Amino acid sequence: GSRRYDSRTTIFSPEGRLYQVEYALESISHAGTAIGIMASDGIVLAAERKVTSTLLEQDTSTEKLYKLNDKIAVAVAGLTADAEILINTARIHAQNYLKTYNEDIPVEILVRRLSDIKQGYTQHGGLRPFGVSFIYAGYDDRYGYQLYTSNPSGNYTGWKAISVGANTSAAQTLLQMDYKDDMKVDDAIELALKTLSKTTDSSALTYDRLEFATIRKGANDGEVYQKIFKPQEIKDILVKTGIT
Amino acid sequence: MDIILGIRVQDSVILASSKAVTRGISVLKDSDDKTRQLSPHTLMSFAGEAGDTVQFAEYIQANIQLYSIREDYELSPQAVSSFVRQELAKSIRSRRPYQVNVLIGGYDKKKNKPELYQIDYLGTKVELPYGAHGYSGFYTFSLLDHHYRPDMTTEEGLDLLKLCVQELEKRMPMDFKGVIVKIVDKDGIRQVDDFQAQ
Amino acid sequence: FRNNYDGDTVTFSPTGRLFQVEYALEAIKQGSVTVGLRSNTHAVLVALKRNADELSSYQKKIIKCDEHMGLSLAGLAPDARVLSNYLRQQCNYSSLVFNRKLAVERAGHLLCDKAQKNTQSYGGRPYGVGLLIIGYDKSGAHLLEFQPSGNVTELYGTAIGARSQGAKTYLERTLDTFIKIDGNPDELIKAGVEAISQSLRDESLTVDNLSIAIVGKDTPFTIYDGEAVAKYI
Amino acid sequence: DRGVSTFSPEGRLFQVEYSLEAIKLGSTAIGIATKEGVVLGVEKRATSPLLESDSIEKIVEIDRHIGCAMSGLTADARSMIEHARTAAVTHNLYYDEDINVESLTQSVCDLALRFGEGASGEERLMSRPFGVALLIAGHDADDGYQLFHAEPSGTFYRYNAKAIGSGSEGAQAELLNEWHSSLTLKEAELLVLKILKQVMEEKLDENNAQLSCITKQDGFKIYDNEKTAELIKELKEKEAAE
Amino acid sequence: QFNPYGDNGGTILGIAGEDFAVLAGDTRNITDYSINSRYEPKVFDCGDNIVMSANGFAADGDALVKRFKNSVKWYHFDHNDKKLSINSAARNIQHLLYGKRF
Amino acid sequence: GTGYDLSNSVFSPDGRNFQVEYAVKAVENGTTSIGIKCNDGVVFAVEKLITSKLLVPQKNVKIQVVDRHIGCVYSGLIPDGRHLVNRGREEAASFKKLYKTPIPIPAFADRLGQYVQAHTLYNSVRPFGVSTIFGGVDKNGAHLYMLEPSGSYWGYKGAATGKGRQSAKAELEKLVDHHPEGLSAREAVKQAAKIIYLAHEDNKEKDFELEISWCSLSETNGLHKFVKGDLLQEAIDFAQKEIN
Amino acid sequence: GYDRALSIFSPDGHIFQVEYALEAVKRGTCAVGVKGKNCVVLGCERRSTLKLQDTRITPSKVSKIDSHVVLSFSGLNADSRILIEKARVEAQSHRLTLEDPVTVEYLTRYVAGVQQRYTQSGGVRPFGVSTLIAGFDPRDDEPKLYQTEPSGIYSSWSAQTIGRNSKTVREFLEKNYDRKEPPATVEECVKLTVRSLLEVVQTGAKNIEITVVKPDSDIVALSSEEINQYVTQIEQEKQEQ
Amino acid sequence: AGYDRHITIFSPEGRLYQVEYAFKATNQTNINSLAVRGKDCTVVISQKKVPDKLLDPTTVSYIFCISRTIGMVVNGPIPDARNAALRAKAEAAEFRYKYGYDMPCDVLAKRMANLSQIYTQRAYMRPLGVILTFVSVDEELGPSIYKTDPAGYYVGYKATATGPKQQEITTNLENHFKKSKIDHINEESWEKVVEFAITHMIDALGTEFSKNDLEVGVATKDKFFTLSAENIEERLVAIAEQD
Amino acid sequence: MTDRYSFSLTTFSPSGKLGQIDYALTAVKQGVTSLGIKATNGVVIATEKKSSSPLAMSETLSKVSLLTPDIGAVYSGMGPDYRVLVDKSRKVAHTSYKRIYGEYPPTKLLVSEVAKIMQEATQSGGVRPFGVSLLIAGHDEFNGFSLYQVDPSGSYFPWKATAIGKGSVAAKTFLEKRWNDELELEDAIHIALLTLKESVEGEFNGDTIELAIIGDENPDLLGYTGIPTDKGPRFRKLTSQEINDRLEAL
Repeated sequence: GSRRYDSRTTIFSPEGRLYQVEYALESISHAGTAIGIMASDGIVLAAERKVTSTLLEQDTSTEKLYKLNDKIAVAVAGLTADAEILINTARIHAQNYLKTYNEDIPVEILVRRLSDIKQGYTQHGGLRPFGVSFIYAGYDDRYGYQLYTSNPSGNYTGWKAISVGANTSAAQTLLQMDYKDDMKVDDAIELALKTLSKTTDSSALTYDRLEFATIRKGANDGEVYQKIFKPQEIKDILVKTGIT
Repeated sequence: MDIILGIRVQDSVILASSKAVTRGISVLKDSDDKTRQLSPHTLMSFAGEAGDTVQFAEYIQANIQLYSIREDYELSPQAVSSFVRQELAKSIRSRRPYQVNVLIGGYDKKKNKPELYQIDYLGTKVELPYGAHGYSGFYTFSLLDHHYRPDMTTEEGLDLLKLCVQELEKRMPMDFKGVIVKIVDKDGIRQVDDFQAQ
Repeated sequence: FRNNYDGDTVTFSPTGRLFQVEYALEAIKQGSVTVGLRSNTHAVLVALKRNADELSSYQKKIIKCDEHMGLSLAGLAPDARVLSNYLRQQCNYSSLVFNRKLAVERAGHLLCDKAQKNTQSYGGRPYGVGLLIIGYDKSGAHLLEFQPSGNVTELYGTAIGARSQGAKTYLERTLDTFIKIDGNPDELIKAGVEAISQSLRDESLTVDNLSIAIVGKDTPFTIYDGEAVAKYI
Repeated sequence: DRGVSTFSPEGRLFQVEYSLEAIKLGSTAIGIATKEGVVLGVEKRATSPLLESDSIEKIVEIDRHIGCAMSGLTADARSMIEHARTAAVTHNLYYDEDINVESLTQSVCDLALRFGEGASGEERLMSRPFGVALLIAGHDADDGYQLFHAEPSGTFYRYNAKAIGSGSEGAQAELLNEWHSSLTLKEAELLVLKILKQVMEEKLDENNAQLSCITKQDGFKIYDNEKTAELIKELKEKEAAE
Repeated sequence: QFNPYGDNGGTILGIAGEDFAVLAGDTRNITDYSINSRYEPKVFDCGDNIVMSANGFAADGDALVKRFKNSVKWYHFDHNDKKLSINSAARNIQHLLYGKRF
Repeated sequence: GTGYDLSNSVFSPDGRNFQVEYAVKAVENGTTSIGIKCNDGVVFAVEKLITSKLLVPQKNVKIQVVDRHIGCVYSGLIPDGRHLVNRGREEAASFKKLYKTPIPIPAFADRLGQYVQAHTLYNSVRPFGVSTIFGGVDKNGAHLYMLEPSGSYWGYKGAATGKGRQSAKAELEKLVDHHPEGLSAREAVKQAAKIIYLAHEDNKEKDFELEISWCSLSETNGLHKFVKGDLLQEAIDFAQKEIN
Repeated sequence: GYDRALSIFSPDGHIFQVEYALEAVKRGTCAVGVKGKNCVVLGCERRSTLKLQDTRITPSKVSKIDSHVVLSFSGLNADSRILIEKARVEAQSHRLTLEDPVTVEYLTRYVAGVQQRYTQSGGVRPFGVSTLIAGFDPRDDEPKLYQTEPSGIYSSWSAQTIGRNSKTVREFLEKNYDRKEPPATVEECVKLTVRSLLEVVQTGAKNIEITVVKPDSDIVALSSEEINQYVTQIEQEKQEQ
Repeated sequence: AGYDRHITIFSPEGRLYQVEYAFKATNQTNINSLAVRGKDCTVVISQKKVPDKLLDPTTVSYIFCISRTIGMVVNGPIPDARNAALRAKAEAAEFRYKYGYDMPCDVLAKRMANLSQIYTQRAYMRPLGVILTFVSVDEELGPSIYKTDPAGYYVGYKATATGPKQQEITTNLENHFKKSKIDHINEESWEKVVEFAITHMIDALGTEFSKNDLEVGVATKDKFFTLSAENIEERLVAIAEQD
Repeated sequence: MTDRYSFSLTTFSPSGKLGQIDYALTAVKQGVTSLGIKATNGVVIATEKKSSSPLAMSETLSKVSLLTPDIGAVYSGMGPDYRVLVDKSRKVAHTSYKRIYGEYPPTKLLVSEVAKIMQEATQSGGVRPFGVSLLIAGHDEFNGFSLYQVDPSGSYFPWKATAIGKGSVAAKTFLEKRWNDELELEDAIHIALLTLKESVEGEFNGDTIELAIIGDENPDLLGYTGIPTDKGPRFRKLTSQEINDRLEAL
């Protein structure tokens, strides 16, 4: 029969581990770094563009920061292609919730469904897991600003500051060294840029190799706003934080 | 039909519902409660076809309780009413539709306001100060159109109700065996066990 | 060698063999002996029922499929159930639809084809039981030997199971004698019991150890056990 | 690897065999039949002192005249019990009569070989065989009191006395000598209680052991701790008696 | 339109004695004003000393008897030739019938 | 590498299908059977080994009929052969049902061919362990065919397969050369009984029973029928005589 | 589609995939439950491999199946969600069809069944989770504590622990809990639980979370303080000697 | 890991061995074939080797009539040859039924090619050990030759050859066209084009043929037919009276 | 029968790689070179028609295909895989867009669709990834012109210019030098022909080079008149002749 070529992507190791999940994480470890820092008045998402060129069109590019809702966004680390299949089902789940309840989907609810989908490939189907880890940055009126992270295993947790992808150990330590609860958005923005700047495997941290997004509640309005920075925007903020 | 009335005053919603259950020639019961609590601050009255009526209400109940447990949070009335309108709008175009009309009354602990929703078996939903299903509306809407004020107190509202129940016993053909009243407010849902002479 | 070609039934060995099927056949040889023989008027089955402890019972070896047909088994008892049960339906279908008794020759063809299906598709497993079917139809008495491979054969007599060769030889020898035991069941049954005791060794056939089945001209396939088989031991 | 429904060169089904091994590692279970009823006994076997020993159910009721004891992977027995119970109640709904003990047994055995990844015989969906054996005991108007041994192989035998589980091989030997067609229910009760004491790693008491029986008059009943504790005492005494 | 049902007349009678019972029926089969047969048995011996008769629409009557007898056959196969009690037969027939309640 | 003979649809480096070849082993090892295409029909003959005196004579019949005008005989795994015939029977019924006309031997051939060829396409099935000789009379003549476990088949004047496969092929070729003008059905029957007796020398260890059937326009009315009684004894003698 | 038999027998009669499922449990954080005389308490530890978490939002370890029953676990987190959800739905369904909330014993037996099922169903691996289910039956005051594991086995305990170093904390409880006289107070029952966890938590005020369940849907989860206090008082018990 | 040679998945070099081994099976018949385009007809030549004397020569063939206008010649084992042929005939009939006009030779090729590409990507489907040469006189394209392989590749040709000695036949024609400077055989009648085909076959393979060593197919406007022993015998004589 | 390969044939290795996607990319590397360049008023894509026999007619084959009247594609890798992907691409542009909004999809989205197809061929049961990479170029009213590259992994990214296949490395470098954000379409066509010349061993003429452009609307290529808003396809494949004429000003 076919049993001969079956990798059995869904079994336990003698140590009670899930090979595929493990290996998929190993894959994610070589993915561009992404950090999520949650301040008191907003949230910040920043990621490093893996592999770039003089010819790469950056104004049209987006390989790590995706808008799911109007109040929820995600930073990706892993297989972009895999990420999209999941990103799209999330955008739909978001809309269904709205259509049914006539209210915006609570950040955690969207996160749990997405993580349940991953968990599935982990327990049945003989299919490989999604080589992806997410940092969800959203806001709702039941918990306000929230920062979540989910990985191939289908598990998710909340964070004040967190990073995924490559050099996470280094990034986490640096964050764990300078993060303060009373932080402000711009503070977070700086801590963010600086952390990357120190974990980067590249020479310097230029704007063309970055993606930036913030979820703030512009006082002169009263509504939370998502802003995914444009190349010229990242370039400015880059000079200001003193990285020129 | 049965008597299903609903009135939203200043800080609460009042639901009146006939206690009679007649089957053909005989009135089988005079103490029937045509209502289900969906959550600590959301009550739903219903009237319609013999089986559909309860099966739908309980089904809707089970789902809202499940959402509460799963989210450890209580869905706003508005949201609960949207879930219900959806369920009926599905039912209307299904194989054997639910013939049930409902009134949904709840207190939004976040907005700190009472809300009343009227939804029919077609999935028609509308928000109102006061509403009713069946023929009841026919004699009570003009009463309320006349004597209703948004800032009325629960007491004032309970009187306006007694006024309606009176007109209904006077002009309506059927003996509906009185009504069961319930109040929904910031503190929850309680029944006015003394209206049979209030 | 053999290790690389016996993982399932959908694989042929380089010499054109189907081991899984062959291992199945093995289950039969490991099974308790049973004998079958017929004349022109009757067909008989004789089986040696085996037991677990001395506190246990002697597992049944003979199953009736209809008023004119039945079989004895050697091997996986559960499979005999599945197969005899399938044969019962087929006997039943013939009655209900055509108001016709299923011919033994046809029952055999049906069995063969059912078995075969389980030796050419992935996922299946051959049956691990051997059957001796006797029956009286429009063309007289009949005896069939069914093997898990799918091969069903019509004989005058035969035996299957552990030490079966003893009885088979005795029959192969007594042929011209028993094939003529017409109008006398008790005699065909004795030639039956004798042939089977030719495969004994461990013990001697007792009353709650021996089992006889007989079908024929005016004899609806009936089974005999215990006290009933007394007059033959 | 090698199909779950593969045949060994000796003519056996690997999965079924391995299944029997897991059974040997199971708790002890003994059954004795007498013209006065059938007695079933099991070793609770608590993996800790904090474990409430009576939440350990290894003897269940199929019907009022049928009960069974289980040995081996017991979570597996759950669906077998449900099936057995349904089969018993169902037979009654359709024939307005009690299900014969053998047929109830035969019914359970029919689920046994229903396993594989595509076995060409029907729609046998169940990845592996059951890892538990059963002792079925009851009474019916056709063959009175009966004890049955049902295995993951799909076959079953009838016994006058039978023990399955970790101490079986020896305990069965005991029964071979002890049993006799004239035993009384009480005798069988003490005998079961005695054999459990011998094979048990623990000191037999009314908390890591449990009895029960089936009588035509009161049907299947499971002895509560007190009733058992006493029988245990009455056993120690007659033993020291010589 | 196609009418799946018909009427073949006939009448049956059953009386129970102290140690016996009788089940009788005429042997006429009709269709409207025509006689299909002056002799077409309607009462059958299903075995285990059980006599039966399903009267009304002959096609349905035979289908039922046939199905019941087939039930008695398997009852034997299943419960080692145990005799099917008259009351058990009764309960079984109730299921045969109600099985086609619609 | 190696192991190209463990799965049924795999091509070895030289482009073969070992499982199919092994299937042939099962065939060559079987009883010998032949077909002779005469001037207005075809004759089928087969060797039936008497494994013991216990086998009832004239019973375990091998030759099979498809519909009313087609005859089949095969060597190898018997159960496999019946399975093939059963499929031909439905295959034929299906054809007649829609086209009214009984199925032409040529068309029937390809029906069997496509079926068998199909069992060499997937590793979830095993190839047929039988080579089949079949044929009959149709709208335009008589046809003889032979189908190989690989799915291959061609039209023959004479055909043989099994243990005595070479003795026969030799004898058949002799007939072809000594009858450029054709052989009659009557003659093909006797000439067939001989070929079996001669091909039985590669199995001379066990005794055997002969079986012949024919489909002749002038002898059977284009219908398939077994040669029994007298005509059979006659051919039996004609062989017994020339065997000495 | 996919139906490969993943949980099968090996020569020694073991289902390795189920055993490996248990190993995943041994690795998960620790969880404990002790029943008092009028309540049941569940305590769980929180990993520290990383700390910069937002405990507000981060999913907690003790879940409510219904208003009178809770469930904590040890093993893979993702896998727990599937089990919790299934049991939550069964809770509502049972009310609807029987007009009466599930008993703790029942809700437990259901969860165990799901697990057992995943051990002999083709195409799926067993759940890398073991659970503790506690609460009070409807209109009953006697506390209930149950435990389930991948194999599908379950039973009730006076106190029990699962997870890493559960071997330790179990020993602690085995020689600190008397069935004769159970922690007659909600207070001393919460204490015996923190004490038992401290045996392995190694100073972790923010690493320990408690939840007390009382008869008639009275469930509440203590905050760091209420817990921290218990820790403080316990450390003095040691020093005062 | 080493099973990237048993099913159709990638090997480290980015190759699909099973596809390659399938190609290997195409030469199994040890028969060569070639096709050339006339001015308004297409001809296909193929060797025919009936060794056994018990065979009925009339039943042996690797040339198929897919439709009234499309003919196909197969280089490979016969069971895969017939599977491919049947599928093509069905695809032909269905196409007519659905679109109201006869399927064009190139299209049928593209369809069979895509069908092969699938066995290349799906693991449970093995490729077919055959190369398919389709020919006709398309109502829009004219004389056409389209060939497909187990890889799912296909293209049109001025002429083409397939088989063990494929390369000899190819270079031969290659030269003829390098010479003539035109993409076809400037001949009006098909008999002369059949003769040219047979001739160059002989020159390239360096062999003489009898009337039973060949198999010829011709595609003309609104019809594709195959020649009989005699039709060839007559064609063979013609080239003989030129040498 | 019945596809019993319901499991992934592409799984994760202990190192974290996805073998088949890797090997698939290797196959892309081996393939013939093909490139793309975005100008200010058009885009151009080209490759080499590497005839596989002088007897084969390279015209009866397109390496540069039309997806919609404003989107063209080209590849590097396995021809048959590209072929079926073009068909699937043309279909999905209809079934999932034109049939809903009554207008052809915009480059990014159609590209997004193709990517999804490939991604699934990376995780679905019993299949291997696609052994090709595509350079898709097109234009839509709200996005202007664009050029995307889609890999077997299912990933894709926008480019000002780029190349793939055999001499991609060399070609890329050469392009990075010549490209600027002020190129007119003709300039890019010229640059294209230049870049291509390096990767071409043998002949280099309009019969061995296949090139197409996404430029202005060709009303002359519409086929009908009388509908103001319908201005004609922007995608136009160049003719053998058109190529040579430029090869002279090379």
